[PDB]
Amino acid sequence: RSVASSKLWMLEFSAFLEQQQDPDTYNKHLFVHIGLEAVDIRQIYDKFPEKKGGLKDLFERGPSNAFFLVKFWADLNTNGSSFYGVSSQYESPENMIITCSTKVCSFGKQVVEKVETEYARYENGHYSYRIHRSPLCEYMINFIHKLKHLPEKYMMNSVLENFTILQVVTNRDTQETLLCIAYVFEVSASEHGAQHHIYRLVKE
Amino acid sequence: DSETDLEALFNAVMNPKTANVPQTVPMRLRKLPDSFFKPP
Ligand SMILES: *C(=O)CCCCCCCCCCCCC
Repeated sequence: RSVASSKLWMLEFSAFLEQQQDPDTYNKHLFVHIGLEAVDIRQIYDKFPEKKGGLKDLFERGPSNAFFLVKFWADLNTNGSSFYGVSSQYESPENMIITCSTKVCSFGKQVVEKVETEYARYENGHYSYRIHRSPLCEYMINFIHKLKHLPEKYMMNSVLENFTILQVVTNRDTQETLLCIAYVFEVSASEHGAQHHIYRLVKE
Repeated sequence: DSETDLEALFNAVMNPKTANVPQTVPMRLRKLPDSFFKPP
């Protein structure tokens, strides 16, 4: 349980492209997937939203064990019948109503936000939350298109230096930060595809 | 002033002569763990 605070654990996260060959045949490509070293949060504050409700504000409010930084190497090696989606799953000892806010940021400025409300399902003494096949926003579909249409892999990483995603999962009622995950990206060059490192975000 | 939009972002990399986006410290040059740039 890496991406886990005292109250919530993210067991699964994946962004994918699903292509319907025919009514019975679907090909799915994973861009990124999950399914601890420390990073000084001050080194990344410039890549995320500032001011009230921004990364610094959220981090200072705490709890400090809810804050993570995920470095993804994305697998972009893939080709009307397309669905771009994201799925994630969480577990808690508590039955909460949670809100998941996902902000796409460019040079630290918010470009789009998706907000999702999720309710608990009892599962073996604990509670599960699933965000199942959330459609990827048009901005992200277009961004992926533009990335793949660049001539050189080095250009893709150059673009990605200033592209980030911030995911904040909150208890809707209490506004307690259950998980806050900062995502940073490079392109995978690996024969093994998408990879990731998960870090704890610390104050210094 | 620099611009911060989607065409500008890709334009900056595709045609660096006409780039007008904020300038920043490259991630490689920051105080970050070595594993940050070595995938498993
Ligand atoms: C729009 O509504 C989507 C909000 C962001 C969803 C997060 C998906 C993570 C994107 C990873 C794809 C790889 C791109 C480099």
